[PDB]
Amino acid sequence: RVKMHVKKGDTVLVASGKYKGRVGKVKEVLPKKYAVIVEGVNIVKKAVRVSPKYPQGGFIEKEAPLHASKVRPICPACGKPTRVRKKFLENGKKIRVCAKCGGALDT
RNA sequence: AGAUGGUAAGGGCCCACGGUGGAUGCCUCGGCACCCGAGCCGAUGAAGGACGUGGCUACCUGCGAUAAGCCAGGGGGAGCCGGUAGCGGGCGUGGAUCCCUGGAUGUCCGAAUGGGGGAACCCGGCCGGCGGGAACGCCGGUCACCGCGCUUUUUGCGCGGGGGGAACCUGGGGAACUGAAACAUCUCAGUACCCAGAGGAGAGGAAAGAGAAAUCGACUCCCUGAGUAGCGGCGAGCGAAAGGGGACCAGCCUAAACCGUCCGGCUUGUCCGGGCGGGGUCGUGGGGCCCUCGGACACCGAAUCCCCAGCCUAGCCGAAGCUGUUGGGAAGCAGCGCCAGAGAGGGUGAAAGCCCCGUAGGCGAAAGGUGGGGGGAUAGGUGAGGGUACCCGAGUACCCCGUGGUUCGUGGAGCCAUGGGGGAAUCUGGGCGGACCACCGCCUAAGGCUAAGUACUCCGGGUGACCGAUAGCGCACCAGUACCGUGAGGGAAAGGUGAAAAGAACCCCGGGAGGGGAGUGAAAUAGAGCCUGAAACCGUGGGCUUACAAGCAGUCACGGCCCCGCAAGGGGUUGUGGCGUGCCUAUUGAAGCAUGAGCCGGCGACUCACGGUCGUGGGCGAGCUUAAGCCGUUGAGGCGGAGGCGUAGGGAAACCGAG
RNA sequence: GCCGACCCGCGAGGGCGGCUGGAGGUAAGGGAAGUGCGAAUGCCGGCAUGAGUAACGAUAAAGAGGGUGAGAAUCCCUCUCGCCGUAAGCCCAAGGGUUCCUACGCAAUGGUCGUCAGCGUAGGGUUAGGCGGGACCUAAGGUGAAGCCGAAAGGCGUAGCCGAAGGGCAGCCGGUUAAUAUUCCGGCCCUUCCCGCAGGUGCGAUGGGGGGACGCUCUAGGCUAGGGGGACCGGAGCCAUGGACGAGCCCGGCCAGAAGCGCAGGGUGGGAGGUAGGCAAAUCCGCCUCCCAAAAGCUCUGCGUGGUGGGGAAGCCCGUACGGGUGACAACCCCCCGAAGCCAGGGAGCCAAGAAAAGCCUCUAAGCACAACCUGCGGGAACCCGUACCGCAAACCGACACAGGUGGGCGG
Repeated sequence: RVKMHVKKGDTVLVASGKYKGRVGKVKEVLPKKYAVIVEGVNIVKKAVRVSPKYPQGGFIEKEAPLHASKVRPICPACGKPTRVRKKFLENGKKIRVCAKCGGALDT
């Protein structure tokens, strides 16, 4: 209950510490623990030579987690938080003046 | 022959490097206190457990043959199938999780309720259904006893009944320690606990009162009155009400008189009893009955009837920022800027009003729940007089006896309450004004109901000159768990990798265990019950010293050895010698062959409330100050003279009065 | 937190700097207190000391070989000795809960060990018409409509009901898995309830009686459980070292079983009449009179036997395991010994005077009389809880593989 952040599954840059100012994609909200997984923390893992799936060379990964509350919106600009207008019918959380919500697909 | 430094099995002393071990500091899904809101759960089967329940599943948690969930209503917008990772396979913008509501399933146990019983298992009567289904078996209904009201007694129909409860509340039972420095009488106390029951309150409740004034006007609550007045082996000590100021304000239903009516009987009779109805309610007393004035269109009108706003059971929008920069990390630092009905705070690799949640501000109910805030209705209430002589609460007042409560322990003992015995009256009847009598007042007994103001915290929300893992709830955590006892009962330990799992692939010795590199990142001296790592504590290396040596173990001086220091100084050490009866408690007095302590860490003891009392810091000054409460605030104060202290004392008292 | 030989304070402290560490800290001026520990045979915690010493559970005992494996005194295969043998062997309930069995495993748990194991891990295993128990009965006892009483809470408590290893009540032999087997398999024996066929009866009660049915001691005859000897039965072997093929040594030489057959014993006298007991309902028993008999019948049991299913050893072979074979066409006979057990309610004696209720036998009420009931044969149905594993001990009561204790049966 009340798990609402403001990080949509879309595309959004990073105003962080490590990968400050970094371009990241759909981010994949995971989950309620308040974390992201965009295209930032690309680390290698220390798994074993798991004879089938991790063949004879176990020492690899892909995209590693990272916290949510560090990434920020995008439109005809960059960041600038999203603001919601009730559109009478549906929703419209365009960007700080410079428009476009995010849900898209005839939104 | 003579002379004199020197070896260390091992010991001590120092520094350094470690190990056990946990202290500390700091953090905090816990707890704490109070304020405020809230306040009933059950036979429609509860509080509370048991067996289960998931595809792989011990616990938890949630739930129940429909078992981590079922259908509809609202919400809401991107994730979802729980903590607990994985296998595995689904969920959705033909809008899933989840929060709010209504109901569905709700096996077995607990008032347990067909019967039995050692709670959770074993039998059964009737009504019906499933198997070929009568023999065996399953399933839905129903089946205990209490009260009370109708039924033709009959069989029945019916509303209700039990168990629970954090604390408070009423009533029935009701100690002891302890105090009186003894101990009965008195205390503690009518307290603890036992029992009964009622409820958000309880209880209480309209005067047979108060109390002395032709004075007031249910009940509970606070303060004041007041440690006053009395009670008392006049000791312990216990300790009233009235008045005042405030909080809250509310008043009522019946019986008897008379009238009717249906029932019962009976010595039919202008009737003894009864069901129901009309009737009537009092303090200049009212009411009955007949007559007298005219009694009315109105006048009031809820505690009950209903409707709605407000209130909750989820949520929703929501003001303002960047570029460089040291650092693994910025919110830090610099430059320029913005918001504010919002500079509360939390987190975000650190310290942010403008990154994320959120604050101020504004909004929200299809279904449930709540509602005098206010509108409507409804039950019911409204008069002046005369006669009459009817009623006005009975085994009661009243008397006595044995007594409980009251300030009253037997007092001169009232009053209230009443266990035994006697034993009334109906407004010239009657209780009380503290023996009792006169009087004069006061109040109308022996039928019942009444909100609010007060109390209490299982519960939720807010706050803090409240604790930070020995403190705190016993429990921060898988705690009413382990384990201890048959038993009632007792009651532990136990937090913290990092910002993030990135929680260590590969080689190497090794059965493994555990290590040596790699590799991880800021940090691996953060390496997995791992932050920070005191001491006792046992090791390791090294610097000084000790194998002719008598000791509360050190102190002063002198000596050498080693390490520092530019000098002069200094540290570490101990060869010699001068000296030298451990610490505490208690004692006239002890090192004590008097007591207490193995060693280190953490806990651990003169407080507080009211009154009193000497001063002392101020303000006022023959004046000083308010308690309860009310208003305001969101750490904002302010009204509020009721009272207490003071202006005069003397005497037991009347009273006198600077005497 | 660690360190210090600097500075300041009379001191308690404070500053200082170095190292360590990683996000909190709070002056001057005031204020608030659970505030300053060395002791309390003080509370919790941790680590020494004795001391590498006491002890390492019965003095019944241990020796080798081979394997296993990183490792064997301590696990496993063999040989060797020794200690029990009214036990320390074998059951039974009680109790405890997975210890059992199989595969893998040793960090802890066994007073060392550890390749073992009651320890760890997953997997397996616990069958019932008949054994025990419940839809049967009661005991002493508890509860408990009614009755009574008590301030209450509660006490006694008739009927009723629960309540036992006591009653009664239907299953015995051998096989078989890794483990349960009176459960499953097979040879057989019988019980339960429904439907029908056939015969027969007045049926039929929770109500009446009969019965069950009972004490201690001595003890009867017969039978067996168990036990011994045999020239004889069957067989795989064996002559040693001085003798010997002797009736030589060694092995075993059965179990269950309906009808029927034989042996013993227990229960009981048949018939008639009347009855104002059984809290009348009676033909039933009690009872008063008669006839007959005392054998014997009737009857329940116990034994032996029986058609038949089943068993079967020493030795040796392989097999580590468990055992698979061997094991034979197997032998399965005779003389003796003799139960405390069986025939049960047997005989005798004694004084202490020796349960109750249902099954069952039985009489009728109410009522039914198509029914119901009894028998017989057939054909259908017969459930719910138990069993693994330890049980004179290491799994049970004693905090522990304690030398303690724990009722009964076999016990050569």
